[PDB]
Amino acid sequence: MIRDIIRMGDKRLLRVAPQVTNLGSAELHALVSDMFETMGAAHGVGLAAPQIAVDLQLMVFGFPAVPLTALANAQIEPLSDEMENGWEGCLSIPGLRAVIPRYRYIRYRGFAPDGSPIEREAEGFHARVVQHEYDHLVGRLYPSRIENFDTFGFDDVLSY
Ligand SMILES: O=C(CSC(=O)[C@H](Cc1ccccc1)CC(F)(F)F)c1ccccc1
Ligand code: NI
Ligand code: NI
Ligand code: NI
Repeated sequence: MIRDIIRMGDKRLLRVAPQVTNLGSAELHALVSDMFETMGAAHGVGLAAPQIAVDLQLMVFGFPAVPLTALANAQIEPLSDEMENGWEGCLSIPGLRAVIPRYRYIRYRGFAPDGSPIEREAEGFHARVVQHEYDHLVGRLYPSRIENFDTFGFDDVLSY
């Protein structure tokens, strides 16, 4: 079941989400399946539960190949201070994109929907997706991270 994605301006994207506590359950499995379908229909590479107005620490991502992943109760830590600039957009901000700095190298930990633990090092684009989705879980959107406002604009127009 494809879910409506809420758009920037909705207060529900500004919340700090609570932890998932129904790992291995049918209800979580149905939510995650809905999230992959929703992401798929929207042509995304990530989707966070607050974007479909579900207040939980849950994201799905994947597609430089990023493994298809469902991640609950995510924790992230940089593995160096090295930042890298790259293009981001957001399903809740359709048509736009900007250049955003992120950590080039991270580790992320949490749980798969069946309750097994996940722990991975990631770099580049893989790492960026995860940081971007993690931001949704703490009520943060990418415009609050732009440094160079010349890069912010509509996808079909931008020539940076
Ligand atoms: O459609 C997008 C941009 S929209 C998107 O998928 C967001 C994830 C994202 C894309 C690119 C960089 C960082 C995060 C998801 C959000 F909005 F749910 F939180 C795309 C970008 C690069 C390659 C292929 C497709
Ligand atoms: Ni399509
Ligand atoms: Ni987003
Ligand atoms: Ni490497």
